Amino acid sequence: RPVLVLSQNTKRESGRKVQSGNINAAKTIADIIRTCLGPKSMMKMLLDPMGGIVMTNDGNAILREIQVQHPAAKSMIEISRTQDEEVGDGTTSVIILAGEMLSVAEHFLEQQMHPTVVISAYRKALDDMISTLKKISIPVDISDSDMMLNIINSSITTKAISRWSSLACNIALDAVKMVQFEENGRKEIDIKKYARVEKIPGGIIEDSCVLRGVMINKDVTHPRMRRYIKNPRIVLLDSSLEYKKGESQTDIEITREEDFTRILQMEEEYIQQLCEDIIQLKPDVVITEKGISDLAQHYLMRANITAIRRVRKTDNNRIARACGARIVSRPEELREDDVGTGAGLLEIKKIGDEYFTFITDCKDPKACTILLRGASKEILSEVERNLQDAMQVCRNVLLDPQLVPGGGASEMAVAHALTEKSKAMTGVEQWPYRAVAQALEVIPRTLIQNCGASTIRLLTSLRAKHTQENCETWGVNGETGTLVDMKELGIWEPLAVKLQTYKTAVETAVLLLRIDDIVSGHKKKG
Amino acid sequence: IILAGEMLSVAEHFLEQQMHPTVVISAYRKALDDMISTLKKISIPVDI
Amino acid sequence: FLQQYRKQRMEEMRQQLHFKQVFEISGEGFLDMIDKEIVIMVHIYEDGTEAMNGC
Amino acid sequence: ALHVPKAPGFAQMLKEGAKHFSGLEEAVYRNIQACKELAQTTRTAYGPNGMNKMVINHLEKLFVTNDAATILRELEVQHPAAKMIVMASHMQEQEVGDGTNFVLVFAGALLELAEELLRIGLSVSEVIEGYEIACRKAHEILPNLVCCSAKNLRDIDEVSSLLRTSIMSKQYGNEVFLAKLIAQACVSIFPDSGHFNVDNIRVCKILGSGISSSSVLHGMVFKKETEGDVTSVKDAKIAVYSCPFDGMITETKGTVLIKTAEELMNFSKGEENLMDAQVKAIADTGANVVVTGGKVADMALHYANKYNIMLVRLNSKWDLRRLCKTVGATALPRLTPPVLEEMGHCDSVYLSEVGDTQVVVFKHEKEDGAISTIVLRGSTDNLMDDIERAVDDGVNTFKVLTRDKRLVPGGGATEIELAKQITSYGETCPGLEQYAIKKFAEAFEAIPRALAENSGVKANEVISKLYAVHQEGNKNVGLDIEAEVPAVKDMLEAGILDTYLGKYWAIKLATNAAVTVLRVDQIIMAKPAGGPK
Amino acid sequence: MAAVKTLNPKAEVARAQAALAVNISAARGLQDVLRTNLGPKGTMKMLVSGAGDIKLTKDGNVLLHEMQIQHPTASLIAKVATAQDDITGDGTTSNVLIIGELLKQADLYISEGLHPRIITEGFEAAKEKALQFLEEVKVSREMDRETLIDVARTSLRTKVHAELADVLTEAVVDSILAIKKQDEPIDLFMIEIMEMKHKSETDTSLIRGLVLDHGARHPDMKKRVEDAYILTCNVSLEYEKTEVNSGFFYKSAEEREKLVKAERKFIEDRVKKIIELKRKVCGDSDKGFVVINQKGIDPFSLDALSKEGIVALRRAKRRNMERLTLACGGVALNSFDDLSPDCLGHAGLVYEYTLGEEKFTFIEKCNNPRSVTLLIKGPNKHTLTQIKDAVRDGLRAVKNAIDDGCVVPGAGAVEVAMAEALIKHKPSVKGRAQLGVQAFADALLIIPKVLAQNSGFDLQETLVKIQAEHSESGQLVGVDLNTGEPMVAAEVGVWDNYCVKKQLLHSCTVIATNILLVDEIMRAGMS
Ligand SMILES: Nc1ncnc2c1ncn2[C@@H]1O[C@H](COP(=O)(O)OP(=O)(O)O)[C@@H](O)[C@H]1O
Ligand SMILES: Nc1ncnc2c1ncn2[C@@H]1O[C@H](COP(=O)(O)OP(=O)(O)O)[C@@H](O)[C@H]1O
Ligand SMILES: Nc1ncnc2c1ncn2[C@@H]1O[C@H](COP(=O)(O)OP(=O)(O)O)[C@@H](O)[C@H]1O
Ligand SMILES: [Mg+2]
Ligand SMILES: [Mg+2]
Ligand SMILES: [Mg+2]
Repeated sequence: RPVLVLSQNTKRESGRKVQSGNINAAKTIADIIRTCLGPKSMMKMLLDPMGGIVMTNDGNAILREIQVQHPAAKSMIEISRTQDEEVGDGTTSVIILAGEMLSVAEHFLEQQMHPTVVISAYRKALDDMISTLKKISIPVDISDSDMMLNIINSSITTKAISRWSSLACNIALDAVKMVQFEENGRKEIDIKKYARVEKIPGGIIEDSCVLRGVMINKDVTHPRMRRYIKNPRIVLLDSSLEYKKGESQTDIEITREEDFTRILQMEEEYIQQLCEDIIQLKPDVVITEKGISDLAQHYLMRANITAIRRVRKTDNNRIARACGARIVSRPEELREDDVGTGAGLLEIKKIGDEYFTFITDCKDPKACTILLRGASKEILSEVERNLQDAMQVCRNVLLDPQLVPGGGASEMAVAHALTEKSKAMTGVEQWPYRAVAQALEVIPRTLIQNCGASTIRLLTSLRAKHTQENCETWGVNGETGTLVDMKELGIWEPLAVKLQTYKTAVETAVLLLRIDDIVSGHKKKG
Repeated sequence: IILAGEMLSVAEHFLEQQMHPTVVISAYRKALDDMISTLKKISIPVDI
Repeated sequence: FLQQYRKQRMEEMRQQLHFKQVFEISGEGFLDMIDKEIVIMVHIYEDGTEAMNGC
Repeated sequence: ALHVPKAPGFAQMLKEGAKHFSGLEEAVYRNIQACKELAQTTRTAYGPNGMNKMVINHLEKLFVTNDAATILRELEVQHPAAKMIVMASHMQEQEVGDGTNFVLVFAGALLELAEELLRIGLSVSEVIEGYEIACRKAHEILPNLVCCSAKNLRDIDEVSSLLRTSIMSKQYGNEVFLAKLIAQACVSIFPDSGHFNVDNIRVCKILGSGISSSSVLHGMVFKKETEGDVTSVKDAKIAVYSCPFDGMITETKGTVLIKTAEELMNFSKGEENLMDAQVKAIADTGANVVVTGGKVADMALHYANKYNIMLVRLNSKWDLRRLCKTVGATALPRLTPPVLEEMGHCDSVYLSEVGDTQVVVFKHEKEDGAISTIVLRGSTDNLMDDIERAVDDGVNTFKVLTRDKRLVPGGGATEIELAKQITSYGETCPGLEQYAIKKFAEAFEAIPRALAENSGVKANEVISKLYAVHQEGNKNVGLDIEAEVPAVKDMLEAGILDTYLGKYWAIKLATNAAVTVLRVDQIIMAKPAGGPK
Repeated sequence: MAAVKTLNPKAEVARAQAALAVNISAARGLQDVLRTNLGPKGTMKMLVSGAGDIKLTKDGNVLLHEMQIQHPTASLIAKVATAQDDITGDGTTSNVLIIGELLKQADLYISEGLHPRIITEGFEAAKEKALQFLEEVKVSREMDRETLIDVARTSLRTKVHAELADVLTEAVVDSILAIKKQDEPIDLFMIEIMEMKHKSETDTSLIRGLVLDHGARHPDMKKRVEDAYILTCNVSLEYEKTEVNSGFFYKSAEEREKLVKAERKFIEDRVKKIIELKRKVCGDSDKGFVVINQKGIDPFSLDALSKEGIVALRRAKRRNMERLTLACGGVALNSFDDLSPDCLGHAGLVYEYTLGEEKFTFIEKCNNPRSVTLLIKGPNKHTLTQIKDAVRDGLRAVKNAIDDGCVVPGAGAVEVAMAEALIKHKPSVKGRAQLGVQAFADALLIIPKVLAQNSGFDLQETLVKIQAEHSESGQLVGVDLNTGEPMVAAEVGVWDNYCVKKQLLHSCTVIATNILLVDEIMRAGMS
């Protein structure tokens, strides 16, 4: 092992090879999901290494299950994840755009242009892209339920749930509206925590609905408890209702005969005292995140109280939001306002071969459960993903009331605006600017390719149409492959989604263009 | 081939019933001679 | 019915909520992975192995 | 053009080690062949002239016997159809206690004839329907074939005569003596109440003096010694304690807290005095034998020796319960002296040696009691095990006789009559089921054929003579074992009788097993993998 | 090769027609395996596990689970069939057959250059029309005993032997009618299914009470009680350890004896409460007292109870608490703080049955039990499993027939009529989706084809005879498995569950549409 300045496993490559490899890896990542964009997309079957099957056409779902070695592909996958987490839509679009910009950048890199010039041109182009998108946007009236439903339909028409589009749109809109919250002058939506999606295989998807409350896979602890209460008063708890040890070591020393029975009797009396403290509020349902003793169950049933134990913390928080209750740890400190009044029906009913607890008649609930009933587990998972996309789109348009034409209209309009802007640059960086501007045409091109129409003729017609004055809303009909105005077709997208997609694609191109050397093989050196 | 298989199949029945193979063989030979006789009996001539 | 591990299913669909890979060890790699630097599980196989690898 | 690829579809989706057999010749014929092979392996051990088989299991344990159920249990049968037939045989053994070889032979013959029927052109459904109809006809006919009834079960001679036939297949050389032993043991058991318990008969095996020295004891024998110095009692007053013969301790945690010197000095003396008082209170009730299920304290043993009390320790709770049943005592949970109704009584308890084994005997003088023990002697452990299996067969036969007293002639008569009657019935039945009915009738010939083959004579002559004799109308005529030439004799006069319930259940189970095997069309076997247990 | 293989060299990819061919081949293989299952004339299959356990069954779900398959499309179809079994409990084999025939008919047109999207659109339109026709064709009736018996027979004959099916039909119908409460959902948890392995398979019957797989552990307790009071309790009667690490301290043997005698006072108090209640309710010896406890009972308490002529059972099942409460009519108790005679159940006969090592307790002759038990009996283990599966299918069928006031004629008549209606409706569909509608109709036509094939008759000739008879008469005529001639299913009594048909249509159409639209199968999670 003579000399070996660096380690023997340290491999270094640099030059044009690194740039070409990074751009080719990004292009391959784009090509993986190129066919999954548009209303006429085809689904893909992904085999989970743990043995499961993921059957979907979402870009993020497909890319997340793919393991790659080239770090540029890792960057692209992280880009997909970022786009999914930020806005929740446009995941395939950002990947395709990043690939196209990286290709048109490779075009200039083959010549004697330094990457910094390309990066500066890309940044100027991105600023103009943002400006044009803001200019060509239109406002939306959030009070109009029909137009909100239309927006959600335009969002979900490219997914498998598009068949039951009206049902999906109604479910998503209702869930987003009721989970919306306002407290202490702070507005929030929080679809991640509340608006839980519970999927039960079987039944028909036409029976799916969003409940005015929370549904959990729990049963009563004792059969004698009621499984149907009209207007329950629900009390939520964290601490167990059973005799537990203390924190400190508490060894006892029994000498007299009656101390053992006295200790057991005091255990029973402590359980009874806790149960009496609970009963003092006169509730009907008691929910606990931890166990409930059998003696506690007896003392609660003596007061005609239904008790459910071992409930997850997230489910308990969701129930508290739905029925307007507060979780209390110490029963002796329970007070009147902590009792949850507002639930209009509680019912433990059997679905299939399992017991499910329904609290499904709350008045003004701040949490909900979407009950999905479908053919199988994978189909229900895909439906859940589509409905998550719908809820994300609804939240985005609620936070940002701006709206942008879809179906390729926005990309072509922005490209044309940037082209006439670059017409008066008179510099060396005008060429990358124009190239990255025209790279936006990959979205209408992909739509036409997936539809099956003639790519060249349709793109030429669209480009000619966009040269006119009032033609910023002209795109491609992804189902028929014909030019059509989107103020008639009705396809629209939130401005936030387009802005995030454009920004993420341009910054991915910049980040991958900044790199010209790769070294690997060294250990972590923690 | 089919005939030999069937004959051995039906001979196994008697072999499993404490019958020595020589008796089976003698019966087979008598049967073969009578088959030859019967086949020659039911034959018909042909004008070549 | 407690013996059948009712919590198995809930752990199943709460485990999937994260994907990286296990390190593939080089004769001296085994020596110097444990010689330096906690509980460590090491898998021995030659290419049921895939199932436990996914586990 | 050098390889045949797997056909698209299920043939390619099969696992690496799995197997799939489908169709008639690939599954049904193979299953029939396997069942016929199993029946062939077990055939030679049928009847009084059956031959014992040395079977060595995977644990290098040697079994020599002619009991079909034991042989099947000790074999590592792997074929699923043969496994099913073995399950049927074991079920017959559990339900009745005898006829396992009959079940196996009948199932094998039925499956062979079913294969023949399928080959000549019949369908599986038609064969199954014909077999079911013929089984119903046989079960209808069987009550008419009953020759005599037990008519008494408290008599030693009648019970011995009835049980001789059951234990004539096993230990054919000397069955009268074993019949007398089992008859005495069973008559001691089975009180005025009609319920008979099989577990009340105990078997003790002691090497050395040959089976001719075996005897029946009205009581129990335990192969161990006594803890105390007293080794014999003549008016025993057994007091059984389930708790250890020691001062009971706390259940949570016991700590002797000493705070002064006087307590330290007096603790041991007080403990010894207290346990002395306990033992003296136990002895003052007239008790002189103490049986415990737990350990024996050294000081407790000392104080029991001081008061002349016999100590017997029984580790297994089953032995304690059986001793309580056979003496009349109640297993006390504490060291309290026994009340008058809880005090067991035995005629004589003593320590004795048989061969080179030290045993403790709980002996009664009355010819009654709840539990009786048979002491088995022999020159080999395997021989005593086989004799014990024969004793179990005899006891099960006695239990069956208590359940149902009807008897049918043995020695080949019953199934020959059944075959003749079913053949006559089938000839009057039009349709394709007549072939299956006739084959079901012919399958009964496998029993007299097996008996004749094991006896060393020509089976065909015996079967022809049996058909002739039954054609005159002598339905109680079977083959004569003690003859160098094929001959028949009356079975009612010879006392060669087998229980009606045994034949009924054996026929039912064999027919069920054969039909269930026939119903199978496809086999999807998984990879064997491991799983030694 | 493909783009994915460049990034992950050791990845398996099937693109374009390759993925469709793979999926269709898997579906065709599954359908070919499960063709022989359909109908009462289907053939039993033997399944052997790795350990060597033998299972005989005709159920589609059981066969799918026991098949040795590692295919993705097979996994998807197995999940669909599993959901079918979970919700409705029937139609798994029909599910697989319809999925396979849908895929085959779709491929018949796809191989001619047609895009699968048009086929899926035709599938959706035909599914809507078929659902409308199914709503139009269902027979709404009052679910009396005869109709329920017919439905149970129709299921069990396809599941087991005809005579065993006839016995199990009466068993299941009587059980369901026993537990049924007016205008309330049927709780299938209240029908205990117990397996005993000593009698014949036709000896299985229904007990208007409960059977427990354990008996009294004290040998001196009574083996049979004629008139019994039932005490269903959830109170531990064994020794309990103090939660706070108590420990005992003493200075002499007498103190140790006193502590030992005083350490069992807590449990003895509850035992005395039970004994006092027993003395109060039945001061004489005619009546009896039976105690069923979900928790254990130590030998001291067992002996104390047996001294008073009380039979006690420990470590009972949790569901048995509710089962005893609904059957015997008592009140389950979690504590003996205040126990009164009104909390005691009743039972007209309690006795213990011994089967080898196993002990069984029978609680029969109840007044009006809302919970009953089915005692599965047989000579083998595979027989018990087969009878249990058949009983589950029959219970599901009867419950579905009760829930849905309507019932659908069987023998494939409904599907022949649905195919004819789809053919008639086909011209009303614009575009090339008419090919999808035709494929859908041909796919639903599989069930009469498979029934005729299993019965041995010619497939196409029987199908055209059925179709001609249906067109001429307009009735709901299905395949007669004995002669092959058309037969009116309603007149004979071959009934099918309406919910089963609806779920079949929905699930099969959804899964076929999803599979047809898949154009790539990937496995790139390694490295
Ligand atoms: N009916 C339609 N006609 C034409 N284009 C459409 C239609 N519906 C959606 N699109 C376009 O398809 C794109 C959505 O593709 P999609 O598959 O949702 O990718 P992603 O999931 O990454 O958003 C949007 O840009 C939209 O303009
Ligand atoms: N002395 C005898 N003479 C003729 N046959 C006998 C005699 N003793 C027993 N058998 C026959 O032997 C058969 C019993 O065979 P056995 O070996 O006991 O098989 P299994 O144990 O399965 O019943 C009975 O059917 C009976 O007819
Ligand atoms: N006696 C009968 N005559 C004709 N057809 C029948 C009869 N019994 C059942 N069927 C038909 O057989 C089908 C039941 O097949 P089955 O094996 O139960 O499949 P699955 O288990 O998937 O429901 C039903 O659609 C019914 O129409
Ligand atoms: Mg999208
Ligand atoms: Mg015998
Ligand atoms: Mg069915």
